[PDB]
Amino acid sequence: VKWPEYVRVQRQKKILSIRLKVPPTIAQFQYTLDRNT
Amino acid sequence: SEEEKNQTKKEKHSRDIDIATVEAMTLAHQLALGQKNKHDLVDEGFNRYTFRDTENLPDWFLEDEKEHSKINKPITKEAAMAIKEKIKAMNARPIKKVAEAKARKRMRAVARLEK
Amino acid sequence: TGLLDKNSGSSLNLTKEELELISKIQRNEQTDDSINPYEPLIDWFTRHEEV
Amino acid sequence: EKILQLKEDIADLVTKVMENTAALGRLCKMVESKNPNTCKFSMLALVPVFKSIIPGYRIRPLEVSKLRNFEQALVYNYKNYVGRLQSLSKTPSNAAPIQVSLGILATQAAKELISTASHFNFRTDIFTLLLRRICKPRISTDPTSIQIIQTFETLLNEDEEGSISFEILRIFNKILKTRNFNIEESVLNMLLSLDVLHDYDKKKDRVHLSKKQRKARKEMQQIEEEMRNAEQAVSAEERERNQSEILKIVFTIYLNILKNNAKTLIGSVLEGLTKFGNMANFDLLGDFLEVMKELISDTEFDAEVRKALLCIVSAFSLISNTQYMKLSKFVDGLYALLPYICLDADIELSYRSLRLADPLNNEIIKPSVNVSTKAELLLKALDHVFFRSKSGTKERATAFTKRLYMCISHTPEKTSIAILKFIDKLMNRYPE
RNA sequence: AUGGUGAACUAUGCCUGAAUAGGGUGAAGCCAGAGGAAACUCUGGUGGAGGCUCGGUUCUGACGUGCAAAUCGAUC
Repeated sequence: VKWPEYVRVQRQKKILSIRLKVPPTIAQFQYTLDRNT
Repeated sequence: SEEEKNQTKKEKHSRDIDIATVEAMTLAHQLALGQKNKHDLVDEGFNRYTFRDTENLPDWFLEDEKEHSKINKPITKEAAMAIKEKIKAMNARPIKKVAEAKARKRMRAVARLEK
Repeated sequence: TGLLDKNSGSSLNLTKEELELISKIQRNEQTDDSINPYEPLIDWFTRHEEV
Repeated sequence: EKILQLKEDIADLVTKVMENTAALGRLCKMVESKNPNTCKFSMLALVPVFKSIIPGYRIRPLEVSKLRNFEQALVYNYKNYVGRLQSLSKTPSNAAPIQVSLGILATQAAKELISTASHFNFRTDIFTLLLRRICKPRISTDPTSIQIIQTFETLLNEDEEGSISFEILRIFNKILKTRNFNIEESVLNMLLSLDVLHDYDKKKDRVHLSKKQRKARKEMQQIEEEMRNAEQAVSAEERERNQSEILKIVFTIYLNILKNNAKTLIGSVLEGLTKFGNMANFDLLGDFLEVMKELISDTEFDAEVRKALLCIVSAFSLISNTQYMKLSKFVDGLYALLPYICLDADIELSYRSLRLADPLNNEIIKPSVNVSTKAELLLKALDHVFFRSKSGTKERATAFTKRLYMCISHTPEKTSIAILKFIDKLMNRYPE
């Protein structure tokens, strides 16, 4: 498959959001309030 | 046959150890002649680029970081000398290529009497 | 190292530790060990609530 | 007579594969353990199979015709094939005669493979399996050794670009660095065989093609033109890289032997340092000669007579080999040695001590530093003074004669004949 | 010196066209005949091929007391 430039960029940014070690003032987000609450 | 596999652990180590660049050569001089000791370089080691993971990350990202993660430290001519003396291999200047070099310059000295 | 030592006319070599330290500058690889790159954020200021 | 049935089963499997992927895997399932006849009758039968069926393009870099299951079949089975050969030839001298015979036939299978294989990336395993067999302090019970030396010699003769030779001598360097240079001199003769280093130089009958097929033919010819010129440039750079790193390997091998000072090896060391000299950095010529002067001066503090004769003959052969481009202590080396040469009883000795094979083309290849006994070393030193490497010196002509006549009193018969034949040539040169 | 205008002045081309003729000798091949046990050769033909033909640096040499009163050997 061949994707566009921006599609590849946001998919690359998605996997970059996971695979890097992140500072604890960030990732204090995504540890977020559950569905019921 | 254990040393046959244990010495190679040092032989491959001393390839990731040996100096290749002018930028690494200067810092090796700055150690060798007493300008900077271990303690001084450990200070300088904390860059704009420290505290970065490298093993978990995909290659298409690191191959764009490593190209652009080079701090332009000052060099010397003294270091460039030795790094040119380090890279020069055996067959770089044989008898053949010396005789051929004179065979070039004789042809040039002839071509300036052709006019 | 290509230069001549001051103590003796013999060629000035480098120790294994120094050569390791030069490489660890050039690939950035954490020079001062016995430290964590990823310390927990010890909230030295938010511990005490404001009145 | 279960052997006959097994012979015919394996024969049927051979006729299957030669003319199919499960059959080869089954043939590797044959050789595991405990059954020596299946471990030897099939292992030597798989050799012509691999000789016919190996594609030389470096297989394993990861439609109707699959060519992927077939190649995972060949490669995966070849791993356990050579891995089995590893377990076979690792057996020491204190083993069962069945296991030892399995080792001899395994190295026979491997040396047969190498002549056709060593193309694809499962070569280093076979190279270790033959060099570890050669590099042993005791060889008098292996008939394969002479032949394996011969195969390595041929390998370093056809190798033009230097990829094969570099991949051999890296492994060879590892073995010579673990064991403190206990080598058998024939292995330095296979070091001599390296041809990487030296230079020494219709209209009617046409099958009809379509317009699209002819245009495809033009394009394919242009691609192949690019492949010719690019591979010429690549191999011309590869030859330079391989010369540059092999000469580093070859010389450090040589000079570390010149640390240990084995009594037999020095002759073959200086075979190399004179052949594969003059292709070094040309700053090393003064350094090589100063090493030769050093190795003379070591003998001047007192076997060693052989060493000093070698230093003289080698130095003059070095400068006489400088074909492309445009000596006191060596002539004076002879002028000092001539008492010590004639005072020894070991002037005539055939010198076939630990060397097994006389390497390649000994009729054409003139071993210009270690030709024969020591009589031809005196002959070739004097020939390399008064006929090669000028040093005319009518004074030294009179001096060398007057020392030879105080050497006729201390000579065997053949040596004195040859010396007087050289004095005949000195009457030809210097009529005084 | 700064900025412009041009360029076969000379080497190597590439594409697409035009032109690459004629006179003489007579290559390979083939046919007929004669010597040759056999190879092969010769005599006579044919055949139409030939770059067929015609309109000065160096050896760090040999002799810096010569093979040389116009040098050898060779490289390119």
